Amino acid sequence: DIVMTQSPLSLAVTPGEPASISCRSSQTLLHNNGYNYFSWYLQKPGQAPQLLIYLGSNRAPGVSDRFSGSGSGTSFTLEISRVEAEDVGVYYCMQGRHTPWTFGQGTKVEIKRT
Amino acid sequence: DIDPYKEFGASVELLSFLPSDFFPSIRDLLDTASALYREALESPEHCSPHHTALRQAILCWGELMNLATWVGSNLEDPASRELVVSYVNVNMGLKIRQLLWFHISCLTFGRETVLEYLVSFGVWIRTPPAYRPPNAPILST
Amino acid sequence: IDPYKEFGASVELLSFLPSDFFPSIRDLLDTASALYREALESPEHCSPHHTALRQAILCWGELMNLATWVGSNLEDPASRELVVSYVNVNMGLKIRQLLWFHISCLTFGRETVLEYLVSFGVWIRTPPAYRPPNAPILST
Amino acid sequence: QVQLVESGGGVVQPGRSLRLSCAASGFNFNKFGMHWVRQVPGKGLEWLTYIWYDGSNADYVDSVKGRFTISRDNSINTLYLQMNSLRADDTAVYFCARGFYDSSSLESWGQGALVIVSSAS
Repeated sequence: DIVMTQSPLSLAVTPGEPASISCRSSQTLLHNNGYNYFSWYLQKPGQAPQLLIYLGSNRAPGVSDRFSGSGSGTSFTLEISRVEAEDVGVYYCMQGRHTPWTFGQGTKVEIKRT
Repeated sequence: DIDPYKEFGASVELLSFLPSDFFPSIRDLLDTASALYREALESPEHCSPHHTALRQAILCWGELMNLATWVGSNLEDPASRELVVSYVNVNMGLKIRQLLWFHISCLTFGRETVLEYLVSFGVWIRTPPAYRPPNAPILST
Repeated sequence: IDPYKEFGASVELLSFLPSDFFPSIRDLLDTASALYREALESPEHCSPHHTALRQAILCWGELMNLATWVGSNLEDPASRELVVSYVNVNMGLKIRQLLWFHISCLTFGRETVLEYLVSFGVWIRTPPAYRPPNAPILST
Repeated sequence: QVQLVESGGGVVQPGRSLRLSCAASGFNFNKFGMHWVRQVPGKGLEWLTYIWYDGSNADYVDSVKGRFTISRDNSINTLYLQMNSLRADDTAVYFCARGFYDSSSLESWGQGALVIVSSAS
């Protein structure tokens, strides 16, 4: 039912510089508990997906501080202060306000060629 | 460091000896309080401490019901609700049932006989079932 | 069905008092305990506000027991934080109000409490431009 | 840390039906829910269905609505996903996961297994 959206589709980062990615959702995610149900996932070729941010603005256990995010309502952004060589992958955002669950379109990162 | 029944001459253990089956349902107690003592329940009077205990129990349990409704509404995980409502309703409400029955009975028949009924019930239960007389003593009138 | 009716007060009369200007829980707990433990411990049965305070403390004890039990079990970590925050913040307003009322009458006398309670309504209503600087205290 | 291992994946002849195996251990199965995730090559993740601890309720997406079913056997703590009326668009690797951050996002993800349908061998 919910239409998901992501942007930009691609973003190549010189490593050591900050970067931001934006994911947008149609319907509001502010429940009556003051919380927002939004997710940040990390996926690696040949590996299972891993968690990035939980509950909208809380870091998942064991995740390095290099990744941070914030936002509320229908707008959110994923920010990485310093890009490391192991950060290459395709990122996803998900919705869990109302069933059925819907996923985004994806965002893959790489190194800007010379 | 609080003995709620000490102000009437009874102790917690007296009622603790009473099994759970004996106390009536919560709805029964609330209906009795509404029907049989509403007129003077709201009105102002002196002494009558039992009135004050009943009045504060009704507010406490109303607040608990509000909590149950609020947790039912929100609380997105689907399982927890069963455990939460179980603990709030069956386990915590036992004390409310405990106090409501004590005070309601005290109002209808007074301390004169309820204490004796309690001591007699304790004496009956303490002995083993083998030599226990046929049936449990009734409060009667 | 009325929390205070028999003290010559009404739930609407306490509305004028803003929720924020109440005292913290532990202060009322200590003020009741230290001063009036002896009053709690007596065979005499009178001033039913004594029993009322005995019911309030019992209710707080039960709520704290529930809080610790939830702290113990309840596997999702968050739900736990939500419930703890709710019980700590939202759940205590009525008890706090009750403690304030009963202590106030328990400390000085009723007429002094009723005077303070109707007067304090003046402070909030007046405009800041010409409002007097200080607000009214219970005093004694 | 909980470890989940799947089984039963492989090639299946067209027109038939297949059942996949996803078992879990090291945590209280009766106290948490389960979810199914799918990935055909070339696209991203897609949610399919989920079941609650009791199992009385269930939900489905419109793509496979009425043709897939999920059930659990709490005696052995094993998940089950039944596939019928398979199509060429269903060729994908399947993952079963568990979510416990207040019932919103999946936390531990299994290794997954791929399912392939075709006539050649």
